Amino acid sequence: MAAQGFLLIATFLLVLMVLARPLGSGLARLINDIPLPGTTGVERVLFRALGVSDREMNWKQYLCAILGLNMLGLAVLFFMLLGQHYLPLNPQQLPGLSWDLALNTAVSFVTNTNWQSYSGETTLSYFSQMAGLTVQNFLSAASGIAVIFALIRAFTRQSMSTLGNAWVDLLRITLWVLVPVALLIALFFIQQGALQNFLPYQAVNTVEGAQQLLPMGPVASQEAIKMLGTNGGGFFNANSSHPFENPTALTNFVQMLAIFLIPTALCFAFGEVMGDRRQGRMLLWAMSVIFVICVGVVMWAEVQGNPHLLALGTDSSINMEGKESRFGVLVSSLFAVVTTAASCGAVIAMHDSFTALGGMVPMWLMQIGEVVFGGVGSGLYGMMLFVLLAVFIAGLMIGRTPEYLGKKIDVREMKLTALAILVTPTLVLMGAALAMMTDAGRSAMLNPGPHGFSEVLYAVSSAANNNGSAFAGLSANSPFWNCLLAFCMFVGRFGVIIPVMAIAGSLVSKKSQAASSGTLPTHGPLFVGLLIGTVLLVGALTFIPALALGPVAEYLS
Amino acid sequence: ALFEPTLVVQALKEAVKKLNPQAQWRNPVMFIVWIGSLLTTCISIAMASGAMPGNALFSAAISGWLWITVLFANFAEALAEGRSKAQANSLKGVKKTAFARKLREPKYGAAADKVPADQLRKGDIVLVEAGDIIPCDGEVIEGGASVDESAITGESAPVIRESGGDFASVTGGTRILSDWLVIECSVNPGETFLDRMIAMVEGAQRRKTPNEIALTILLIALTIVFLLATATLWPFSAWGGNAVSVTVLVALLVCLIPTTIGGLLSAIGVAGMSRMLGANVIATSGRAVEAAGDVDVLLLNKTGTITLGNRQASEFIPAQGVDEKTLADAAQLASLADETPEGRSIVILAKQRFNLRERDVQSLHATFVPFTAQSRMSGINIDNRMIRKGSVDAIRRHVEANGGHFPTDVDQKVDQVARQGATPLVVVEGSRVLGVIALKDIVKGGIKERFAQLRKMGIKTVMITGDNRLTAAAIAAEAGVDDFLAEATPEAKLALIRQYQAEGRLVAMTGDGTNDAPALAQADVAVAMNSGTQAAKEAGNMVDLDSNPTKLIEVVHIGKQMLMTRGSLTTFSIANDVAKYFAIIPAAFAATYPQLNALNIMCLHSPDSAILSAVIFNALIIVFLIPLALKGVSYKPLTASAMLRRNLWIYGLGGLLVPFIGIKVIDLLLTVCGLV
Amino acid sequence: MSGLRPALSTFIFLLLITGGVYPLLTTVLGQWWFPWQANGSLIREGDTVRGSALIGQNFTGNGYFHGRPSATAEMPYNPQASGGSNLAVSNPELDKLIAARVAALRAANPDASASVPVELVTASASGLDNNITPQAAAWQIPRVAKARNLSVEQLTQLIAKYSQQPLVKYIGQPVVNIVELNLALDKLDE
Amino acid sequence: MSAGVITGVLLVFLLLGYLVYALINAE
Ligand SMILES: CCCCCCCCCCCCCCCCCC(=O)OC[C@H](COP(=O)([O-])OCC(O)COP(=O)([O-])OC[C@@H](COC(=O)CCCCCCCCCCCCCCCCC)OC(=O)CCCCCCCCCCCCCCCCC)OC(=O)CCCCCCCCCCCCCCCCC
Ligand SMILES: CCCCCCCCCCCCCCCCCC(=O)OC[C@H](COP(=O)([O-])OCC(O)COP(=O)([O-])OC[C@@H](COC(=O)CCCCCCCCCCCCCCCCC)OC(=O)CCCCCCCCCCCCCCCCC)OC(=O)CCCCCCCCCCCCCCCCC
Ligand SMILES: [K+]
Ligand SMILES: [K+]
Ligand SMILES: [K+]
Ligand SMILES: [K+]
Ligand SMILES: [K+]
Ligand SMILES: [K+]
Ligand SMILES: [K+]
Repeated sequence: MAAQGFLLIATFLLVLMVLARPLGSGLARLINDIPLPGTTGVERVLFRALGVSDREMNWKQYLCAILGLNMLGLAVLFFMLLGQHYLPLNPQQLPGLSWDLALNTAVSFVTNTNWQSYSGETTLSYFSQMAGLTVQNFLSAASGIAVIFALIRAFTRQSMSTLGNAWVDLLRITLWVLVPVALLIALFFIQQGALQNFLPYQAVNTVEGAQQLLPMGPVASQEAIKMLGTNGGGFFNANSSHPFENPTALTNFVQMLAIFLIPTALCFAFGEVMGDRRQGRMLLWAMSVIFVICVGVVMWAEVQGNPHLLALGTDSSINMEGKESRFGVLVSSLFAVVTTAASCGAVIAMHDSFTALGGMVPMWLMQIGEVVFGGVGSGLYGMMLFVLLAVFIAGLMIGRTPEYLGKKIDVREMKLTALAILVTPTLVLMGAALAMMTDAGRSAMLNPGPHGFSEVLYAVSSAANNNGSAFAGLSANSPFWNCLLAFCMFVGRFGVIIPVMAIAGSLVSKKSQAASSGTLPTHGPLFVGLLIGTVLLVGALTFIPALALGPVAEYLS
Repeated sequence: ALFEPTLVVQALKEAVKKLNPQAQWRNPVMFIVWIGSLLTTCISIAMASGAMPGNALFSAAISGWLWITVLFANFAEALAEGRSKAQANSLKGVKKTAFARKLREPKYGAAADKVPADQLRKGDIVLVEAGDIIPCDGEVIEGGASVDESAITGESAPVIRESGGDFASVTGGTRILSDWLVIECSVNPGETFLDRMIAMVEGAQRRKTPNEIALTILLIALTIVFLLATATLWPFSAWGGNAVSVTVLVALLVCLIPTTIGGLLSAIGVAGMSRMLGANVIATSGRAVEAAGDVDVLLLNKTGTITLGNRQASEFIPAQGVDEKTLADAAQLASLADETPEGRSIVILAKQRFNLRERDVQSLHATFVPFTAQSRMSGINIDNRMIRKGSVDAIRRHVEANGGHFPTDVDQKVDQVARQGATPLVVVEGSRVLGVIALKDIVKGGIKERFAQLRKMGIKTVMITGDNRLTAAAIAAEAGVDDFLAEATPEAKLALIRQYQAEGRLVAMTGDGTNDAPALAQADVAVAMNSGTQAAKEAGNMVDLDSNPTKLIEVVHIGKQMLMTRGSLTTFSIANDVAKYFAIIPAAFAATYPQLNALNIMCLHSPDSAILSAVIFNALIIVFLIPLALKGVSYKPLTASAMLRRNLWIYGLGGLLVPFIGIKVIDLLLTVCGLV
Repeated sequence: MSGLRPALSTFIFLLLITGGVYPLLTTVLGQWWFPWQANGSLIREGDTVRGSALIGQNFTGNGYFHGRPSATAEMPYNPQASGGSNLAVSNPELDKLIAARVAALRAANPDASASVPVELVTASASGLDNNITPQAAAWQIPRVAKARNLSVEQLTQLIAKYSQQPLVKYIGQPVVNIVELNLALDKLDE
Repeated sequence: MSAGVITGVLLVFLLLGYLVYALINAE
């Protein structure tokens, strides 16, 4: 099935590039101050109504706007989830959440991590998941795209100190990139089998006569933005394994394309805005090579699967435990790699029930920092930090001062790049230590041996790296786990947005420089290989001792 | 040149141990290694005192080798510092004499005294005669003889100091041996380039370059993530089984931390400054050299910078009815009495072209006529008709007065000389004009090869002249520059500098006179020469002792060499750590996780031997890379996308592969020595 | 700076347009275009719900096509608590569970081969799954045929009729619909 | 009562604070 897996990867990347080139052109148009075609008349009256105009503000006010929007959203979502009992749309009369769970999921849904330690069948009402959870899945994604818009505008702007308008950026993104594609994705999900309704929980008298309660609800409208905005976190407990939430392999392929749609379109938009598309194709090659070897290694590991299955008496060795039957081993491996490299966080196969080698590579992909098609604009700047590191070390290689797209790199961006790089490994390596010293975190295991530590490391790394995908065996509903993961998500989001914005504010002041026929070619196979080597080396020099006691020890056991 | 001598290496090895207590924390990487050394020493002491159990000999060996790692880093730094101080003390104090010649009258009828040069200050005339030391720097307003600047510059050939106009510059620490001269004190001794150089080398602490600061920030980030990856591994293994010992953790931490470049950044910087000092260039800061290692444009003059001489004969053009041999013979007759360098060039070119060597001077029956500028013409009375050579207008006036007219062929070849960019000199035999000799300004300095070297490097060698565009382009084609400039006014020079600076690139120039002192001030790389004026030297950025216009090539070479050295050592120390993972990770956890025992692909003897071999290799790689850090990497002028290939294929592949060999060989030696 | 009125206006407008408009418009379009699929794809006869076509229920009878084993919280195939077994590949509890499942299947299928398919012994990702591969559903034809007096050929056209292959052969797996197959099988037997 | 980790965590935080202060400063 190696040929089938390779052909699936090839057609996925081909359809992704085809569907991401025109969205890349549209996102480049949105990065520039020009509006989209055919929408200026509603644009001017909407901004007149909202009072958001004539504000070409710097990095300080742009970051303050983004942070204020996210804090306001955090407060609204937290109070809605804490007081969801009095709010309408209660078919099951589900009570209000506790303080720890409510704060954990509030920070989770406003920091674009979407970690879910609860069950959506029996924990949240319809109005919660329809009016707070969907709006924060929109707003965190729009905040990420707004921050990467600010960074790309800083790279393309010459000497002024003004990045743009955060409110205008958020409004255009949410109203003409997220929503009009979210309708198409949600309507396709309805057309293929997902549900969208507000009925009470339908009771089933099955063939055997045992009673069965079916959880209905607005599933596909949440699911569309949950996939498109690289959000993750399902309406149900099974994020994307649930047949009411991802019914068909066609819907799964559309889900994968939606997960990688906006990072690839943002790389294309970066190439179009900077003037030459080779500087975007460089980034796309750098992410795509790592993605291809990661999905190949995972696919091989899951095809090899459980070695005890033939000894127990089965016929095939493929690890189909914790994987659906509608999706193959190859499709589950590809979705795991996609949702874990992009920091989406929704699973069609339970990651905890994986082979050790096949579960290391998703975990390692989160370890390196979500740079392989990561985030929704929140992985483009994560890769851009490694790009600045690579151009610094290559400038030191050639003997010139460091440079990237004409602009110079000195200690002001170097301090901020170093801080933004080391925010997330710091959080991972202190959270995985604090959880493994406290008894309340050490008692949340489900598997013995090194796999329990692997579960803790996976959980804290998905929290700190804004992924949300879980080794689901970790019973993380404790107050200690809720508070620790909320702190990890909060700091690992807003301690990377702040130094990236300070990098943008520093870079927007200094003037670009021509090629001068002696500078390092940033576009090319040499720089693609150097950037890939930098990413893999930095991600596998601070985490090989951490991974050796988990998945590597489990695989060599 | 110093090939690491035993006279100084031990004298700095004694000063190495002074850098241990509080000279470490300015270097964060080496301070973390020092703190780990002290922590493991305390653990070994309490572990051999019975408070803590285990193999205290292994912890003591780890502590000793960590201390030797710190001593090796301080040894590289002290070796660079000692070599720089040796160069500084070799340049300084060739002769210190307090002989003043204190006086008031510049003429040779003045008195003398024995005032120290520290008191003789602020523009005092100093009359020095032959065989006496020149006290301080200044200019020679009267005199002109052969000075001996060998003890300061480093040359061997004698140099002729020309008083007034061109070589109005003298230094402190030189000898005059031909005639008596007068010296102005000018700037104070103590504020000269030599005293500034010894001030920043010896004594005062040198400042870090912004590139060194950025590399230090990167190394701090790497040691932070390595500290967080190496600590918070005791809680990872406490659940897994028995907890890993703290000594193995600190050994793994020091192995992971970029010690190779962290202990050698200062050595690289001081070695670069010493290579400046050994290339007869004085730079007051390393930032100047590292900014010179970035410039793309060169701005150099042509009055003495390229064309080392006046307009001299290069070609002969006969037009009609006059053979070149007879023309050269008549020109040699006319220019027999002409001691000017243009006359000597005419003589040597005519003898080169027609073997005109032997002349019967006694049978000439002529009267020698010297060059007189009042009639601006010269010649000889060889025949009844008189032959004279000078400016074309005076020649035409003299011919018209004698009774002859201007010829058409002579006029058109003078016009061709004028458009080709040469000074037209005409030979006239009586009433008949023979020919006109083209005298272009001659380079004769061997700068075409260096400009080809610069084009291989990729530097825009902009050349500036003061004459018309046709002459400038004609000499620019032969010199080999890509850009030529004409009609040099200082406003136009500074406008060109501002045009190049505002476009984005960094500029570099080599001005010597005081006229372009504002250009040297608003020039990033101002390579002032030793023969240049004191005001230009004190207003510029760097001082060139050898007074060579091609020294900026060596300056850019060394400035690129130091950045290349620190970047290559950075990637060596970063790619170096995969072998410490493959040597320590299967060895640190062999008694707690026997499943991951199969990770030591080098197949080492024991976990203790593997950890000890990794620590010993980390200690020894510093010593083994001291010579490369001191000498710099091999500079080759290559493509910006090919020198990266060469540097990666050497140093990154070395970081992957060399430590495998090093750890395996050191473990083999430890096995055959019976230690493990 | 002082931009609370832009901040509150933008946040409130985006909250409206993505909470009370986008889910409402999506619900209106779904319930007006594809109402059966937007209403959970339920199966109704005689004003009674026999389960949706996607969820699947626990079938324990000796004359039914058994699906993949469940790992839900309280009872197997419980939609109120989704999520399968998060047991690692190196879990002795997982090995004991697989041994018990394969022993029960080999005891319950005497005519079938001893090479039990991996789907019928391993749990699902969601804890509930209405689908098995036809290569695994063909393993249970002799048992069902002996239990309900049917024929292997007729059961083969039944499985082929209720098999839903994907649009592209390699983007998923060929699967059957266990609930629909069991209801049609009971209607055929009745 | 928790010696061997109560000083190790403090020393690790002290070294981390010193190193991040060195990254912030331009000593
Ligand atoms: C057990 C071990 C097994 C190991 C197996 C390993 C196998 C690895 C195979 C690797 C294959 C090589 C890479 C694929 C071809 C590269 C395509 C390309 O360069 O597009 C540039 C393309 C044009 O570049 P250009 O030539 O410079 O032209 C400049 C013009 O101005 C720009 O003009 P333009 O951009 O508008 O172009 C117009 C367009 C025409 O206009 C159109 O609208 C048509 C549609 C355009 C689609 C664009 C898709 C671009 C990406 C296609 C990649 C598909 C395969 C990816 C997966 C392969 C690996 C699994 O023309 C095209 O460029 C389309 C080219 C069609 C690609 C053909 C498919 C590749 C063959 C592989 C499948 C078949 C193999 C079977 C046999 C294999 C042997 C066993 O630019 C883009 O379209 C943007 C894409 C930028 C991202 C590149 C994506 C890279 C993905 C590959 C990752 C795999 C690497 C990892 C391998 C292992 C490490 C080494
Ligand atoms: C530690 C190990 C150190 C290794 C050091 C390696 C140093 C030597 C490298 C080997 C070169 C040998 C000497 C040169 C011979 C000439 C070779 C040549 O033709 O140029 C190729 C290239 C030179 O290109 P260049 O210098 O940029 O300029 C020349 C032109 O640009 C080139 O021509 P062009 O670009 O104008 O047009 C060619 C064009 C079409 O023109 C042609 O038809 C002629 C060329 C035919 C090529 C094959 C036709 C297919 C073309 C479609 C593009 C697909 C390319 C292949 C993709 C896979 C297919 C299976 O095909 C293209 O490639 C254009 C596509 C645009 C870029 C796409 C990026 C390709 C993906 C590369 C992935 C690399 C992953 C490496 C694995 C990770 C290892 C870390 O040399 C290489 O092979 C480099 C690739 C390997 C890089 C590894 C080095 C990094 C590892 C160090 C990591 C440590 C970092 C430590 C950091 C620590 C933290 C601070
Ligand atoms: K996420
Ligand atoms: K999730
Ligand atoms: K990151
Ligand atoms: K992130
Ligand atoms: K990292
Ligand atoms: K770093
Ligand atoms: K090292």
